[PDB]
Amino acid sequence: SVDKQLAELERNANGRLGVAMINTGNGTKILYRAAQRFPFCSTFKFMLAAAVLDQSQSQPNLLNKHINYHESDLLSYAPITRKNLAHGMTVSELCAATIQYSDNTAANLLIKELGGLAAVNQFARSIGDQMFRLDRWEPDLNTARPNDPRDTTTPAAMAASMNKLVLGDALRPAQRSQLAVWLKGNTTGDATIRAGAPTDWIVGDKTGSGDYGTTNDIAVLWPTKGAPIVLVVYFTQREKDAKPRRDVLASVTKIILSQI
Ligand SMILES: *C(=O)[C@@H]([C@@H]1N=C(C(=O)O)[C@@H](S[C@@H]2CN[C@H](C(=O)N(C)C)C2)[C@@H]1C)[C@@H](C)O
Repeated sequence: SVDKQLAELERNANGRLGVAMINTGNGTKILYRAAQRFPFCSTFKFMLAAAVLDQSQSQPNLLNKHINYHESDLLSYAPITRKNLAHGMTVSELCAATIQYSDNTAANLLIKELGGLAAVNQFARSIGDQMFRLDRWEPDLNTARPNDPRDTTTPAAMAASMNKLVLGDALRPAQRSQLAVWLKGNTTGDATIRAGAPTDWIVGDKTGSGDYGTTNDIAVLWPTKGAPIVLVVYFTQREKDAKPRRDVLASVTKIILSQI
């Protein structure tokens, strides 16, 4: 029983947890509050990177476009764009730094490139994600305030989106392969989904955190045995200044993967 382990974990943690798992092997799913909205935090950047890859399908030079951004574009959390300030970065490098370091300048630059917040939402709509809603730019989208639907999705919608994009036919093969490569090279995810997964598996993920101790992580897991698995874990807590609970996500992963 996942449900009772999950509820116990959630009650002990004093948060709300949302979980969707899809096993693309047999098509089983494990759902917990899967249809409830949660602040997506940096997990949006997954959907952002996918949208950029979608436009690159029309525009063969898009990923190679060199972006000479300036000092003014730099945000508080931007280690990789800060690193490359002098020389600029390609759109492709911007997507990698957004996914793998969650760089906020790289994200905001890619939204500009797509032509605004609404372009990401319209992309989400094009793939059948009806729950995804991006309302603000980085980093204002991480306030994660109680009962604020801004900058939110559902675990189920996000899992279905990751499924279609990484493991499905929503993108052309070069694009979707690039999307999985970016994810596999994520550097921020060691303590969350990765830490609860068998040490011989490969995990591609995008993390997220914000106020109210919001702690999120979305992943494709490549097992040693069968087909890939999509896991989306969202978690949020009572108080604004809650510390993130990366251990809760690793625990969920332990709980979920045991079942399969
Ligand atoms: C989005 O989630 C944020 C950027 N992506 C992050 C991530 O995936 O780790 C963050 S948070 C990082 C870990 N916790 C610290 C923190 O600032 N929070 C607890 C809020 C640093 C990275 C800044 C960003 C847009 O909020």
